[PDB]
Amino acid sequence: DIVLTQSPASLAVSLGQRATISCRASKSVSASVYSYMHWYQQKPGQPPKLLIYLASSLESGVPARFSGSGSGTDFTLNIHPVEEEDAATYYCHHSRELPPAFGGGTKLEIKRADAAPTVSIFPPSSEQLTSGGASVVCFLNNFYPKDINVKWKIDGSERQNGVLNSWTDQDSKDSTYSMSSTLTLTKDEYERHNSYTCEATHKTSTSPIVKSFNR
Amino acid sequence: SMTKTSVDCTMYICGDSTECSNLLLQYGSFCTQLKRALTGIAVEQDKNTQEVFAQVKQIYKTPPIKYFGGFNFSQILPDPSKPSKRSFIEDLLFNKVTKFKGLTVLPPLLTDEMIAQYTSALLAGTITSGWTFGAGAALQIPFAMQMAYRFNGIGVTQNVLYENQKLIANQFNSAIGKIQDSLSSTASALGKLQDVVNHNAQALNTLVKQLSSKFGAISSVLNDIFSRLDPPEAEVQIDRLITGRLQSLQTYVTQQLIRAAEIRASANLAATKMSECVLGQSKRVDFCGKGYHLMSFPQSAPHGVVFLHVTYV
Amino acid sequence: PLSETKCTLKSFTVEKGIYQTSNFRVQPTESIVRFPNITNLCPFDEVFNATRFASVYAWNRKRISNCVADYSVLYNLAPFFTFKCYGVSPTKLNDLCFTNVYADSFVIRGDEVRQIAPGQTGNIADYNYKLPDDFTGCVIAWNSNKLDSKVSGNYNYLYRLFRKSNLKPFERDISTEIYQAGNKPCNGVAGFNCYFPLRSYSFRPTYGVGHQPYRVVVLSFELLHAPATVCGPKKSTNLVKNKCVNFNFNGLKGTGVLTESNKKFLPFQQFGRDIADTTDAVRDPQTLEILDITPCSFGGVSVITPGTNTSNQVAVLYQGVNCTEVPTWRVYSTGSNVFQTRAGCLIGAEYVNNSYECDIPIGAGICASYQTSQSIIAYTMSLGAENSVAYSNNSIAIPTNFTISVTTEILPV
Amino acid sequence: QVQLQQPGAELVRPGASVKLSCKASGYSFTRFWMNWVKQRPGQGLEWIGMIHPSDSETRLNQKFKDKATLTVDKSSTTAYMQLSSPTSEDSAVYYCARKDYDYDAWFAYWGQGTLVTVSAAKTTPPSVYPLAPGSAAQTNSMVTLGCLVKGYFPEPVTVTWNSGSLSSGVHTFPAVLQSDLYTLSSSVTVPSSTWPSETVTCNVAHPASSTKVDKKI
Repeated sequence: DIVLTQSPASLAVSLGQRATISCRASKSVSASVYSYMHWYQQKPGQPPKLLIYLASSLESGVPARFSGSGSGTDFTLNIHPVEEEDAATYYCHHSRELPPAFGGGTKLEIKRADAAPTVSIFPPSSEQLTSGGASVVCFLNNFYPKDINVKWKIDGSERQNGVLNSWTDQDSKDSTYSMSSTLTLTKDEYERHNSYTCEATHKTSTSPIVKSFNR
Repeated sequence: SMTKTSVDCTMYICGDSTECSNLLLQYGSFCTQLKRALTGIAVEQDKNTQEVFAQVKQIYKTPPIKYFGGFNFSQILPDPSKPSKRSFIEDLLFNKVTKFKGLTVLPPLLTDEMIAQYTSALLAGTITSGWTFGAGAALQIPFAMQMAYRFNGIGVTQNVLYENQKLIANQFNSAIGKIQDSLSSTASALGKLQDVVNHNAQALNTLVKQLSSKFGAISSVLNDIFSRLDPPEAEVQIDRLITGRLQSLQTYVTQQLIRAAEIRASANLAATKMSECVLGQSKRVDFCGKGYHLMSFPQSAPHGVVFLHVTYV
Repeated sequence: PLSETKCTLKSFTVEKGIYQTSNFRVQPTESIVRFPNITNLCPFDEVFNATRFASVYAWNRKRISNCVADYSVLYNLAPFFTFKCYGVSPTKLNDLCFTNVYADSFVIRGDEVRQIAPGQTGNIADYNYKLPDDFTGCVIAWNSNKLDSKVSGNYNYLYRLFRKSNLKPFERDISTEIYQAGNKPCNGVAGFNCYFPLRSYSFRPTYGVGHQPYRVVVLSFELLHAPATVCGPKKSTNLVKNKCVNFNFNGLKGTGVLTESNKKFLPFQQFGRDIADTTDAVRDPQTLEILDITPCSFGGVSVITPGTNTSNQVAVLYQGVNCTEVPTWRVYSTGSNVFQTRAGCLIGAEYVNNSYECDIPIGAGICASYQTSQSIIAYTMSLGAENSVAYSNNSIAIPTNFTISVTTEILPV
Repeated sequence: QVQLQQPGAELVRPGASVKLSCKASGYSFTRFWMNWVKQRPGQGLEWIGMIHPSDSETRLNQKFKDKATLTVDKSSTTAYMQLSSPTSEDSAVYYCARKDYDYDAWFAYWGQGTLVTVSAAKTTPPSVYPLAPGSAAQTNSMVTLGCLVKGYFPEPVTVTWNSGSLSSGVHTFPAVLQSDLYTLSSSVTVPSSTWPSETVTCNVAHPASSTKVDKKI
């Protein structure tokens, strides 16, 4: 069949500009006047929706900022003006050759100004200490870009053992990122240590943000 | 041989409708005779390939060390380097000779690779084993007295053969090369086999052009008759259209049976020259070629055997 | 397939050989009718329900197109005196498609209504209204004698008896010129050798059934001269692609699949034809979109069996059809006996790598036989034994032992 | 309104067979065709197969031969998909889609989605613990709280804030697989007028084991 390849993998377009994402085909999909290409937008946790059919037309219910063009094996996806709710995966599909194939996908992000993260570290509850465990969990929210580092130092000694990180997708309203870190230790290691220091390394702050508590 | 065909009455006459299939069974055995006649052609086309192409059931091959006595036999022998077994003359012979209605072209039983293996078995006994392999087991005959048998049959003593061995080797090797130079330019010598294709080209294009004709009906499409007329009124117009399509099949099958009587009359003359001229020496005049007969070289073609007649003039 | 061999041959016993049985039947599943969305009704009730009509010399010719109509209230529901049709089935009028209809409103008395048919001869049938042999349509009549008649006679409509030559059909005569029989000039009035061509109707309630007035509207249908307009409210469904189904496209039928179209076509093209002069390609009526038509149900059924005194095992030969995509017998289509030949897929036979002498031929070098807990096997036909003999100048073979062989040849007389 | 319905999550061991359900309504079942769309995260969409439901004839991918078996039910208007011996690479998100055919074939309608996790693990009810800071430095006017959800299987789990009372200022974090268990955390930021007035609790609903855990912060 026809193998579709989209380039690049990720694209960051600021608000007010025009995005161009190409879906390239190995063979010509043009036949019977109207070639064969569809554009699909899929949000995380959501099913995809129908947007552009036969590349010159627009589906009802889809707003007019989503459009496409191109002929032959080179097609363009013209999205303008870019809005903060437009961040999702873009897919392309051909019905021309049997069996049909699906595209590789392209993720679109919105490039805005950088922001400083909010660092808060939570001591574990007494219900976990009844069971014998402890979890020291530090929250880092509201920061751009996604490159960040979380340093765990127990009583002045850095320990990276038992660190679990979870990063999310871009928010619709805030257009920022969030990352949490979980440090799990036993109750016998909880009483022998006191200071738990949650550090954050971001490009906006030269000095790291120190947020800690005392037992 | 000719092209084996088979014609169904169901897809040709009817447009896949329930009204046409119910009125076809009232005519009875009209398509019983036509399917058995085209079956009886296709059995006899495979019997023409058995009596002509394969004279003997034993396959003979050439030795790897080849001393031919001053002759170049490499143009009539097949090429082992090619995946198909083909000689240098038959490469020129193959290139000069070139649906949805239920019309099916039957494939032949005997493939062209298996025809040339009947050809290379008979040319291996003609060069080496001589005239004796068609009767009993094959005898080993050396080349110097092999040509003396062909001269003693026409009344020439052995004094003529042994002194002329430089002169015969110049005349015979130039005579085979004039056959290859004639077939590379003039294509009308193979046009007797091209008329076999062109008689089947107009016959298969006969039944295609009859379906566009109305044959007296108001329309030539069976979906445009029964839907555009009453079911009492459609039984007149459909039964005129099937009877016009039955007469188009009666012109086709009768033409194929008369051409089967012509092509089996030529195959009996082809199998006579494979038996008499190729396998032994014949004294006949203007049968094995013009002049005194020496030998014969068969060469396989599409739908026939190209004969090479070596004569004494 | 043993029982399908006996049904074609019409015999109780089956001998040893390959026999031809039947062909493939692909049953259609769904039905596709594509019709464009028209919200306009046809105004056929303007010419039918009007009080005042025109006469036979000049009628009211109205063109009805680009709408939808209902023929159930005209035909099925029938408060009409006479409905007649000629070239079109009157039952299927709501089904079939035509381009345009020309309604001719005229009133003819009941003695003269027998000349309305194709190829007649009469007073109205020659010099007034002709129906040609290729005319296509229907005749609708209704009894106006309880409304349009008059006691003293109705002089509002007049008709032409006389004309110099035969009038061409679908043409109105408005000419007031007096017919001149002789060489005397008429000067616009009747007289010696002058006849007055346009006379008046006989309509009275006191006469018999021959003088009763009938309102007669004859419809004219045109088939396949243009894409259709009026049609009818049949059905509208979505397309089904890559499946063998029944087609109905703007009244034109067919059976096949829908595939893509790589060829450049005219924008006004309704459909197109192949080398066999049947429809290989069609345009959608609703929007301008083109899908090809490739027909279905191709290929035969061939069986390979020994005699009935040997075994019941029957090998099935498919002809010219690739078996990767796939008669009601599904048991031998399971696989693992499948061998691919040039003629098609051979099922029910185990392919072997040896080379023997066979009995039942198939084709293309592949031949079958019955060999040994025994089953039908297929292989390549042997040419006989291979002998390699060395040849030299110094060797000769002279036979020292003789025998006498007696053969038998049979030639019919 | 034609809407395709699928269950949320299915659990199956490797070597066994799993069956999925796609329910069609609002339109006739034999008039369309059914397509199955496989979504693995980070790879993109993959195409499983396409079946005519009236004839029960299947069209499958070349790589996906003998893994999937497509059958339909015309009486209940519900299409099925049966997988045979899934692997660790076969864990993905499955969709079903109705293809409306006029000229080019688009994808008109979609299902709710089904996440199939292939593993030999057993369903574990979650252990939910609250997260409180315990003190304040009075440098901010709003209060940050959180919950901790650990020791559960299969993912996803439903984590709501006060039975879905606060729809703004919340964050949902993905789960990390450790020792055949999942762990995710969540956060909220509430103003200082709300926090003595209302009590923020951790409402976690596990759909697989049908166990709701209510822990107050």
